Amino acid sequence: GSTSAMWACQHCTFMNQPGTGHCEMCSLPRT
Amino acid sequence: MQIFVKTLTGKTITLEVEPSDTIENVKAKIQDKEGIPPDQQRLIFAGKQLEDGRTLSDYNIQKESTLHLVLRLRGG
Ligand SMILES: [Zn+2]
Repeated sequence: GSTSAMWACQHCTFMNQPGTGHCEMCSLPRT
Repeated sequence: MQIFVKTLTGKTITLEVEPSDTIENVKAKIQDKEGIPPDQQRLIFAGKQLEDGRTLSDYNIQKESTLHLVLRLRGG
């Protein structure tokens, strides 16, 4: 029905997962 | 070829690699230049996480490319 999606980091430019509130690389919080 | 390494700290490192080499070589290079651990080094590429088990061309990296280094350690 409503499947989430990935999100390109806004600091290091790492492509995070849909369930990754923060970045698993820079450790910064999404959006 | 040469690849650029943009750090979140605001630093850009230029190195010499090839499209046939491996990510393990690129990380090992940045280490010999800066001294950052490979286990902590996070190579980012336009939304892609490079792995030592892969190759530069495997991800479609060309000459004069630009990657982003990230340190994965405790902080907050
Ligand atoms: Zn990030």
